[PDB]
Amino acid sequence: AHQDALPRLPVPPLQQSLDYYLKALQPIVSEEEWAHTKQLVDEFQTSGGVGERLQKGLERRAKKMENWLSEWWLKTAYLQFRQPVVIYSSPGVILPKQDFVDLQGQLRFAAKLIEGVLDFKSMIDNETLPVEFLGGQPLCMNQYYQILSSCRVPGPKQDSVVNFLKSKRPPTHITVVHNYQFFELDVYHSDGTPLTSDQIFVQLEKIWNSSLQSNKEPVGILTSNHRNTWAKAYNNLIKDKVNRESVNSIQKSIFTVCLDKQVPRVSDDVYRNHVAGQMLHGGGSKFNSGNRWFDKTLQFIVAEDGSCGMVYEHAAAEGPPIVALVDHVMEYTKKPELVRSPMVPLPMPKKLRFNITPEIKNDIEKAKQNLSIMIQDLDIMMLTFHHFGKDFPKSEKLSPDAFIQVALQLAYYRIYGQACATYESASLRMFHLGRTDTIRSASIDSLAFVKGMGDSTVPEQQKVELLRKAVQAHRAYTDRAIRGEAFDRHLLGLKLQAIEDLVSMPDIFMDTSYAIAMHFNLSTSQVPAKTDCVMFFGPVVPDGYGICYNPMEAHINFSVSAYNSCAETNAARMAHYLEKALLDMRTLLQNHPRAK
Ligand SMILES: C[N+](C)(C)C[C@H](O)CC(=O)O
Repeated sequence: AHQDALPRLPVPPLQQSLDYYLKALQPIVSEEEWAHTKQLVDEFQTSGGVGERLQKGLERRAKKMENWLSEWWLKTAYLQFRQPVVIYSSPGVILPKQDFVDLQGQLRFAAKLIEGVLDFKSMIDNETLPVEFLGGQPLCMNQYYQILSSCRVPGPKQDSVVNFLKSKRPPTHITVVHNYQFFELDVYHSDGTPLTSDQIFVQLEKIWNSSLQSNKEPVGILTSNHRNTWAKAYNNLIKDKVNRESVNSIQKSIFTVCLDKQVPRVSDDVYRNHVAGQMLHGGGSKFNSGNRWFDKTLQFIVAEDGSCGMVYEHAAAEGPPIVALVDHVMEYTKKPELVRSPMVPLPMPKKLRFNITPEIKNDIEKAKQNLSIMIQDLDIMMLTFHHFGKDFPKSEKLSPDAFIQVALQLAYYRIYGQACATYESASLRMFHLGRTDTIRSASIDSLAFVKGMGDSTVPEQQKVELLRKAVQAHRAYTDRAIRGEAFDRHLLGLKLQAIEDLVSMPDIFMDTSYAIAMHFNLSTSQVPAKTDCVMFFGPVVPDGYGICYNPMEAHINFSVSAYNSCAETNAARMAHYLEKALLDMRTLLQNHPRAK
C-alpha cells in the first residue's frame, strides 16, 4: 500500500538533461570537444529529430512500467557485468571490532548477530518496518525485501537473481561457513517462533564440532572468478545431485555467516587495511577467501581476533538498506540478557557436502590463481579522519557531504593538475523502486575553486567565496539528483531506447565527450550509519579510485582503493591529499567568517 502512494520515477525533459550534460562536461573536456558536442546536442534534440523520438519512447515506457529504469539498470549495471563480483562489484564493510578473544566468545557474538538479523527480518516478514522519509516525502522500501534469502546465479550470457523470501515454503535456515565447510542451520521452530541466541549458540556449537578440521577444497572460491568462467564451472559443479543440493541450500539460506580462521598478526598501522581486505576478498586462498560464497547477497563475517564485518552482492541492493540492518543488529547485539530458559536437544544442522572431481578441483585451482592476481593488484588505504566530522561543516551551514566532495575535487586537482569525471551515488528512493542516479562532482564551480585555491594571485577573501559557491553547487546538484532531475540515467535510457528502437546509435553517444564523461577516475558514495562503520569497493576504471565514507559527528571514516597495475594512482597519496584538502578548507573558512 505504501508503495502505491509513492510517485513514479520521472523521465526528465530532454532539454533539461542535455543542458546539465553540457555544463558538467565543461570542466573535463577541451574547448574543441565541448564545441563539437554542443553541435551534436543541438542537432540531437531538434524538434522532429532523433532525440525527440527516443524521449517519446521513454515516456511511453514510464506509462507501461512501474519504473522505466529498473530492469535496464539491473541488467546494465550488474547482470551483464562479467568481471568477478569480488572487489569489482561487491562492497565490503568493517564493523566495530568486538571484544571477545576466544572461540566460545566468537560463537557467542556470531550467535548474537544471527538473532539480531532475525529480529530485523521480523519487521520485514511482518511488513512492520518503519516508513522512512527524506524530508516529508516517503521512501521506497522495496530494497529491504531483496537482501534476505536471495542469491546471484551465474548465467552463460548474463546472471540472474533468485529470491526465496516470498516462496511457497520460505527458507527458515541460514548457512554457516567454517573452515571452507558449509552447514544448513534452521533458526525457526515448527511453531514459527525463531530460536534464541542461546539455542542458536547450541546449534553453532554442534556446527563447529562438525567442522573442527580444514582439509577440504575451497569450493566457495569459485564464486570469485570471472562470470563467464564461473558460469561454466557452476553449470558443471551442479551436475552431481549432492552438490546441486548443497548449492541450492546456500542460495536459499536467509544469509551466510562466515566464521573465519585466525590469521597472521600485522602491524597496527596497516591493520585496518588488512581487515578491509579480509572483508572485501578474504585475503587469499590460504586465508579466508575460500570461506565464502560471493554470489550470496548478504555475507556476515565474524573474524577470529574479534574484528567483524560483511560483504554484499550489489545486484541485490544498495548501501542504505544494508546499514539500516547493520545499525539495528549492532544495537541488538548490545541489549541486556534476562530470560535464559533451557532449550531442548534441538535437531542438528545438516552439513552441505561437496563431491569433488578432477574437473571441479581444477576449476578451484584456476579460481585460486585468478583471485591471487586480483588481490595483488588491489591497493587499499583506510583513513580515520579524526580532525572533525559533520560538526564543522554544519557550523558553517554547509552540507557535510558537499563539503567532503569538494575537498576530494581539491585533493585530486592538487595531485593531477586537472579535474576528472567523478561519480557520486544519489538515492532515488523517493520514487517507487528507485535505486540510484549520478551526482557529478566535477563542475564549473568546483574547477574554479580548486584552481583559485592554489593560485597565489587569488586573495583568501576570494578563495573562500569560490569554496562556498562550489559547495552550494554540489548541494544543488545533489538535491536535483535525489528528485529525479539528474541526467546520467536519463542519457543511459535514451541510448538503450535507441538500441530497442533498432535505430542507428546516436552520435551523441559515440562522441569523445561522452566517453570521457563516463570514465570515472573517481567513483564515490556516502554511506551514513549510526554505527561507526565503513564500506569500500574497487575503482570502476583501471586508472581510478574507489572512495566511500561514513561521516560521523566528530570524525569521518574513509576508504580509498586503487589498482597497482596503474602507476599513476596511489591510495595512500590520495588519502593524504584528501585529509589535507579537508583541513585547508576548514582553515580558509575559519579565517573568513561571513559575519564579524
Ligand atoms: C560503488 N559504486 C559507487 C560504484 C556503485 C554504488 O555502490 C551504487 C550506485 O551508485 O548505483
